[PDB]
Amino acid sequence: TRLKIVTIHQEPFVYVKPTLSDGTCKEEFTVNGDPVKKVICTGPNDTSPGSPRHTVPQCCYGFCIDLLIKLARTMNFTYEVHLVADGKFGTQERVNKKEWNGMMGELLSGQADMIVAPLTINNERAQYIEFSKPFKYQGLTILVKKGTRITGINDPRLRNPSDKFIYATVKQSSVDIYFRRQVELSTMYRHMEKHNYESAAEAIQAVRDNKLHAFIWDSAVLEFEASQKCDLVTTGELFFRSGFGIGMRKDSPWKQNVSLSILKSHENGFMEDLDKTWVRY
Amino acid sequence: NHLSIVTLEEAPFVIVEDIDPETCVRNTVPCRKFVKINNSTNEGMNVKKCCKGFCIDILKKLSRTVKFTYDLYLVTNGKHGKKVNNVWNGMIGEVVYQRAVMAVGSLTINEERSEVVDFSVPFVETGISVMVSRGTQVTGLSDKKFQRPHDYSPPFRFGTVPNGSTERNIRNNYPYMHQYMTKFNQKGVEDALVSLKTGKLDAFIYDAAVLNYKAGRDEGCKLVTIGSGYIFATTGYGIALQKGSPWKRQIDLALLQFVGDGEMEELETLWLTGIC
Ligand SMILES: CCN(Cc1cc(=O)n2c3c(sc2n1)CCC3)c1ccc(F)cc1
Ligand SMILES: N[C@@H](CCC(=O)O)C(=O)O
Repeated sequence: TRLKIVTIHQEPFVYVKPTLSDGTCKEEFTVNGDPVKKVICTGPNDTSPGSPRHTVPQCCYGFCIDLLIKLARTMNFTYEVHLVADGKFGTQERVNKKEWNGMMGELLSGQADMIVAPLTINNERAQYIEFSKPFKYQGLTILVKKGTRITGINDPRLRNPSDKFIYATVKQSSVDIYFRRQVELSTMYRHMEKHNYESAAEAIQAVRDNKLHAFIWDSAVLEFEASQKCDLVTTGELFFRSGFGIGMRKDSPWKQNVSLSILKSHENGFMEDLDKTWVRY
Repeated sequence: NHLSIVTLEEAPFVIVEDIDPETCVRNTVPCRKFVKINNSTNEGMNVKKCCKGFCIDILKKLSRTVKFTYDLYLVTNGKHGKKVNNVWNGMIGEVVYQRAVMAVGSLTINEERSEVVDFSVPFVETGISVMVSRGTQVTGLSDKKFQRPHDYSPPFRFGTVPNGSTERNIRNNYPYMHQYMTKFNQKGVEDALVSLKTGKLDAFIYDAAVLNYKAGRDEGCKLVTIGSGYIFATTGYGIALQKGSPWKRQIDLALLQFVGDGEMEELETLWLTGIC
């Protein structure tokens, strides 16, 4: 009964770093002087799409790793962490047959028993998996280079686009799902499907490099990025609100106790402390 | 698929009105309330009333999408839900003891209630907020004025409305603050707001969604929530269903669909916006 946990690289929720030469993780401390809890997470090294993937042990830490450690202690389970083989969160695509990719596919195929990541709760995924009660409430916003003038989601450069102002999201993500479903955003969706990125880090870098004019993504990630990279800014408020949850198969025997532990952590200040440690500052 | 549903009045989530001169019209739905004939009898009458509000519009949308009809009634044994001598009263109790298939209203999701009922996904964010007169200097629930109140001359005067999720959280987390506060218990939100406005109270600690609505509608924008609407012990309002309910799957998916297609945002604009 050793749980296979799947995660994804996504600062500040999941930091991914190489192990030291001896295969251990570098000893680090917060501003509070408390040791940083780290876990060994196996995963492929960064490679282009359609290439062989070579799996190696890596170091994982962050909000979601601290949360996993607390759940494992409370519910008394052991685990092994791995990074999603295709590097994606997960969407359902047509192959008559339909298949889930990313962490969604891994959980549904039994490659993982639990998704512990900044995984958006939405109708499309809830039809197939069980989400816990949310551990974080946030939404969608837009990241731009300081000096770029966007009013927000209703900016004409977004609603009536051209090849002059390039905006995108991350492929096979909840944002991709949102824009594909909402017919009112179809003009935006068609522009984005031409420029979508393989990962949030690549998209953030492209904004810095002036290769991407606007990146549409999770506010919990974009506000953290803007607070560290002062050449980047978020534009406006949230145009949509969504929460993150733990993902499990519908027949999981841990489902009720995962949600009770999450509720206990919201009520006793534990989740607020994690938020202050990782997501704020 | 004709379901017994329980609610509780708490504006703007659930608003109760007298029936017309003799059915429910406009954006209202029929809701009944058991009213005693006197105090020397168990005899009473179900009084036909009309219900409206943010949670009622959600119920109307769920009834249509999930395909059920309902008999809506107002809880008379307590309010939201409190475990007294290990027995649940209020909306939670109605669901636990199978008098209602579900409870709809300004019902806070918390750990102890989740052990006895299943909750839907949250449809509104809530938790604990602190209401004060504009300018009052408090850092949050951790402020020394709240944690160690007798360290101040005169001590800070603050209270909540007892027996709900807020008092339960305060009792669990801050034992001293809790025993101190009880002398400042408010009968309801309306009494608490009058006590604040007239300087008989320094702070009112209550449900975040209600406080943020009240601060947004305050005459003269005098009463505000600390930390620009900061929410402590974040949770949400959820529909309470019986453990193992066959309705939970469809209710959860419909709620997520309403959020996703903008229907939920339309209801927030209709019921929860304020000038402040
Ligand atoms: C993370 C804190 N949170 C607030 C929250 C979270 C959340 O996804 N949503 C959503 C709503 S309203 C809401 N409120 C509309 C769209 C999704 C919470 C935590 C524990 C709960 F049992 C319930 C809620
Ligand atoms: N919404 C709360 C009632 C108000 C409160 O105690 O803050 C509950 O369900 O108990």
